[PDB]
Amino acid sequence: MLLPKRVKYRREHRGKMRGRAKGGTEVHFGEFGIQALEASWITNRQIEAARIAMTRYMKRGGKVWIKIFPSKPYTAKPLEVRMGSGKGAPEGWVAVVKPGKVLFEISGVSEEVAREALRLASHKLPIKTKFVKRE
Amino acid sequence: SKKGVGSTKNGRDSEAKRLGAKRADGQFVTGGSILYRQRGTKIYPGENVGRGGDDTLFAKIDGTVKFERFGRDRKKVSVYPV
Amino acid sequence: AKLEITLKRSVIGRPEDQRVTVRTLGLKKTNQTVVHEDNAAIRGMINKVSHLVSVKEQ
RNA sequence: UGGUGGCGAUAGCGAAGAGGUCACACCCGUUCCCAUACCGAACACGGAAGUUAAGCUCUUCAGCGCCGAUGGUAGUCGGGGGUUUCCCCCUGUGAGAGUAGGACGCCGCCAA
RNA sequence: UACAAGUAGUCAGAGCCCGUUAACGGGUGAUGGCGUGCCUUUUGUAGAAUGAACCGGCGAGUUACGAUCUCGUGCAAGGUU
RNA sequence: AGUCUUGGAGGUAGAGCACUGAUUGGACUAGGGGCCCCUACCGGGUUACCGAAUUCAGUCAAACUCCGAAUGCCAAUGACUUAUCCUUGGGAGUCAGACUGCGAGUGAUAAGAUCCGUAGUCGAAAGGGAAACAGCCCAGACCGCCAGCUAAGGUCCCAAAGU
RNA sequence: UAAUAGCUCACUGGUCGAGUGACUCUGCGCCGAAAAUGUACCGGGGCUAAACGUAUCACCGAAGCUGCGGACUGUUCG
RNA sequence: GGGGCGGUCGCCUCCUAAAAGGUAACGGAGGCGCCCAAAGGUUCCCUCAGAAUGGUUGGAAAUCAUUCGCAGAGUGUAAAGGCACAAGGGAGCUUGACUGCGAGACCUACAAGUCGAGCAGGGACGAAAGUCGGGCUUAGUGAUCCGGUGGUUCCGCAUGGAAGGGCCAUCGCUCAACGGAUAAAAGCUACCCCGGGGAUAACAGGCUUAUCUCCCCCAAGAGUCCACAUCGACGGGGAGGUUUGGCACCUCGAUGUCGGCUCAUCGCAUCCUGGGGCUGUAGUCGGUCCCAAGGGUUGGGCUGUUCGCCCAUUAAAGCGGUACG
Repeated sequence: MLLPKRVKYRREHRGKMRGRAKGGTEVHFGEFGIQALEASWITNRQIEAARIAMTRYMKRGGKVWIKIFPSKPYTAKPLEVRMGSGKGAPEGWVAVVKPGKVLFEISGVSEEVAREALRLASHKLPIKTKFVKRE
Repeated sequence: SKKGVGSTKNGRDSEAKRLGAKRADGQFVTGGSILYRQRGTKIYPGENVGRGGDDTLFAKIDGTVKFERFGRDRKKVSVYPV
Repeated sequence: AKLEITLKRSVIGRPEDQRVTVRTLGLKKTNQTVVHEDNAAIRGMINKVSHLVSVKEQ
């Protein structure tokens, strides 16, 4: 449910996605991580659900890293209205995720349990994922 | 059925002005011609080229125009008599 | 020295840039064979078009 | 050694170290020119007691700042495909944050 | 011409019949290929958008007075009633 | 006019944090919760329980840019090609455009949706292909021929060509 | 039933005695896959190559181009 | 993105804007209808915001002193460009916030808009050089007609005068629907009429599938222990085109709209009947899932109603498509 506590504008272009991710392409803080191999949007509900699916299962084992923030809002016109006549109100926050970006990373936890737990969380995201580990 | 929406209050703008250089590096020019219709001192005037009241650059002596770097970052126009 | 020219694919449907560039070499119609001297300019046009027109040496 | 110009800070900022008879600069005191929206530090004024402390000028350095192609890539002109919000192949073209390293100054003209 | 569906044609085409403003002729054509009338209005019409039942007649950018331009004339620093 | 060479402005794609914002972790501590007492907490001792400010590392932006192309655009020089350009005058119609690539808006990166820029076709273009098809591909019809070579597409039969 | 039962999986010993067990990348393929007058998502027939990928050579294929003849409009002059 | 209602109508800044310029939308953000006799011109001289430390009245900040400090601060105001060699700050003098103009050039359909060296007459500043034809650059503003006022070496109908009109200067418009119809203007029509449109709406068709109906994927949990007998959070994926819809593509030289009656016919995502798996299936009875479209799938009360609730039954009282047949 990551709200950006403030933003310069509450509406801006949807934008486009092209090429690999700009940065954070490999694990940097954890032992192991999870990577996305296509481009898509990712929203508060997705990161929150994946985070809980991670931590609640992992319990006292260690800590989990999140490298994502839905700084981008996205709008939607009110239900049952003719299109046009002003951009709709904003009602959700989303994070752009180009392929190659590593989403979550785990620390201080055994390999196999992290593997299967990341596999568990991956089903929460809408995106084909690949397991990845630090060099 | 239908539902109502309004109050965009954004469909306005100024009838935009033209801003650019209308003499090419190496072009022959005549006295009083316009070189660069900037808005603000984007590029300072060199020799033989003036600076108008509205930050515009105009050639004082007919000749050839030339652009060249001023210092580290700034630019400057000049007119070299032929 | 002298390299002869043949327009292979029809100019129809190509952009105006390709159209006028092919025009200035004097390619009235498809498969019209044109003989031109060689220089940087001619090689410029040929390498830029490169798929409407075939070039071979005499 | 002073003066005064051009050059993208490759000239800067720092850290140390040397100089002054002459040159420069601090210094000495407002008597009259001039001044401190209060004042001789500052403005000007007229000297020359002592000091290289600072300025200034020279020696050294990669700590910061600065400059910087090579081959990579990302992007992309033009063609050609694909399961086509997006990907891939070919002729070129060529990112910048990265290192190879350059650099802690170069050219003048008048007075020694 | 009674085992074949056809904007009805055209181009191939056997067979049968006839013989011309004589010419690489006329009529009919089994069978094969191709093929969604005309007009208006439309980005777009075979269109399930509009108009015509068919035949014949009639039925729409002229004339006057000025202006302007091209062209052709007779005169020309004059022309003209 | 095209192309070759030279020179220009231009801040997009890209990249990046140097600015403006957003923003994740480590270190750290100012300041706050933290109860005890002395008590007006004077201060100590007070949990990582929060936690500003800095520094190490890290991720984003149409209205952020120390950078910055490819193309496009504006000219000079000459070189080859090409021959279409400008001035005046007479006569128009056009002001309902569509689709397909590519870069964007609105839309839910839905629509054979709407609105832009760019290129093409149709509009106003028949022919061959995609079964039938305007906009997809190839390709331009002055006429005749019981000629030949090809483009996309295709070669087992329908149905020309390789079981 | 709760150990108390042929009994079994941890574990090593013997039987013949040769290939056997994990993961990574990748081509192609399978399920996921329910609509309405009739097969109905190769055009049909049908195809296990008459599909796909790679490579080579033939041929077909337009009102394109060339071939022969003719009409006309232009620029150099018939 | 049919009308009505709502909102808007001129000008200025930026993004959208695809590295020249230009470029739309009832696209995304703001501002203007002024202000300044100095906040102008000129000469001369400097330099910021914030922070740390000492200092009382006095703190978080009043006013002081040191140090750091490329610009964070300012620039009349709204954004951008640009500005510390000042365009920022201060003092003295002054009114060029001038007249006649203007080579050329930008911008442009037109109307207009913009810059402009340079010349002459007189100045202001400064010794001079030399600067000054309003704000640091871009908004702060409107046609013509008519009328008012000042100057006129202009004309003034027999002549001299006048009245009146010219030329120059200049005032009167939220003419803000801001290229401005007139000095002078609101509504209903379901008594309504005519010319046109599928250029444009209601029904149906078509495109999409947000919404809707189904189908699932992951598994936390519930289920006495056992995720998966049964149900399934938080999240993701799809199919169908029956509802609400978005678009306006055919039909406005006419395609008849709800419900019922008559007649049916099709899909299977099955209500019964047939055949099976599992079950937290003892048996009669059940729940879930698989195959299955052959047949069947009821009479009344209420309401125009389909839809619903109710009564009485049956093995069951299926859901949908067919121009909501």
